[PDB]
Amino acid sequence: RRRKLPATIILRALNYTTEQILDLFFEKVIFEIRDNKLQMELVPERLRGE
Amino acid sequence: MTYNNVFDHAYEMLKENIRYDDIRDTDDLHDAIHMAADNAVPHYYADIFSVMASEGIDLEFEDSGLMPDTKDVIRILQARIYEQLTIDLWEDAEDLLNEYLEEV
Amino acid sequence: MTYNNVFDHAYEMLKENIRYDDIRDTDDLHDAIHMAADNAVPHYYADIFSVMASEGIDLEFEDSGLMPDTKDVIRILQARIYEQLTIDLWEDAEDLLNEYLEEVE
Repeated sequence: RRRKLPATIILRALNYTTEQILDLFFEKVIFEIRDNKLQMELVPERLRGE
Repeated sequence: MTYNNVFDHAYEMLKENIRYDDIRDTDDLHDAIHMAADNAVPHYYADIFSVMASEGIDLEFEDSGLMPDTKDVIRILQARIYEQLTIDLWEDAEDLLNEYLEEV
Repeated sequence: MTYNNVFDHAYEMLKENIRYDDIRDTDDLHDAIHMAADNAVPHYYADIFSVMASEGIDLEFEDSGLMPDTKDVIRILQARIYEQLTIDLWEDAEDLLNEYLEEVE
């Protein structure tokens, strides 16, 4: 019961890189650049009510 | 947020800590007051500057030893609000220590 | 008590400084905009905290060279409000000059 802090401080205290923060903690999507194609990968059917 | 709602939440967390710890002594009450002023702090910056903009607070303070010496403004403001909350929770928990013993 | 009122005051003062001087050049916009940003801050003590309390301003700094060396918190808050007002006026001055050139014919 003292002054609280967000959990990314203790989570990054295990030598846990911000790349690993934004990769491992959440399931991501990809996109292609540099070729003016403007395309992505296949859909993971993750949308239900959005 | 206003000063009154933040102070109500402050002694609400204080009386929850008293109900959790069952503190009777005044010398043990003071450490609970310091830990409760350490608790219940806002993380919105607009609420922190709204405590500084609301009534019941002054620019000049009594003690200057608790005032830190750094380039961080939010640390100095947090120390000033912490000192004000310790003083105010002591002044309004001196009666609450008797009220809690007279409830149960 | 909010930032929108002081933003409207600085908006009106910048429109008056454009209308009075009739400046059509983008490089000579120094003195009028800087004096409008200097004259837009309030002189009272509680009004500075009232502007800092409302939204539209943050703690993250854009330039560290504008930080004075003093022990007063109120001067640092006045400098932060002055910095946010200079950001708003130097981002809206081009649109206000476009409106001033498109207003008259």
